[PDB]
Amino acid sequence: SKGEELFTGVVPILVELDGDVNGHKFSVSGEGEGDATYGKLTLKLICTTGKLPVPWPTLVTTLLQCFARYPDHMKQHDFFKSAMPEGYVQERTIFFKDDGNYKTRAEVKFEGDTLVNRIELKGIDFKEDGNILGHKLEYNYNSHNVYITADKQKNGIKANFKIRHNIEDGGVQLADHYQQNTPIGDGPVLLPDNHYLSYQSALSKDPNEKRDHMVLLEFVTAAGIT
Ligand SMILES: [Zn+2]
Repeated sequence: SKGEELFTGVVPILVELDGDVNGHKFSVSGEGEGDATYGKLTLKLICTTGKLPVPWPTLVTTLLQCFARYPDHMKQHDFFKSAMPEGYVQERTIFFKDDGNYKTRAEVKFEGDTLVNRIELKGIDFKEDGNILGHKLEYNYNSHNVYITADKQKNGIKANFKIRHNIEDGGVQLADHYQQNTPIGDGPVLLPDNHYLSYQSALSKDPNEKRDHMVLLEFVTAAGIT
């Protein structure tokens, strides 16, 4: 099982994100582990530049779908593991309704025994007292299904999905996600049948940590084979 063998145990994870939203620069550094057997991802993400100038929930989708649990019946549809260890590029555009947009490029690959995600994020067209730069989003997260389809012509996959962020005063901030993933290698990859990834996301704090940070626990399971 090419790539899948790399994910049979607990894999250490490093995340490094360099961000600029409306000219406000920030870096995020993350450490944790992934246990694909259980679809389990645990990360502690730290803003190393001081105060994060956007809400932590707006970066959850950006901050390792190779840790999704594909049931045994669906192992032929797992593109993300098939691209390893050479890895893949994930690009997203995220449009916040009635606000700005994020454009992200991430390179997901192994460095020795460690799965690394090097991410660059650029945000433009935000309102200074909107929900994002105004910090008006709740520190919580809704379950959602991500529909995956083959992009046969780009030897990869695509996905589009809607995230609803809870606004403090009540109401929801829509974030429309458009995603493409392409392998880094010329190694063969699995191009899947349509399916979805079911996400459950839990956000918390390390009570001992004084820097601006997010503890992220997520469980991701492939489904949607009719
Ligand atoms: Zn088929």
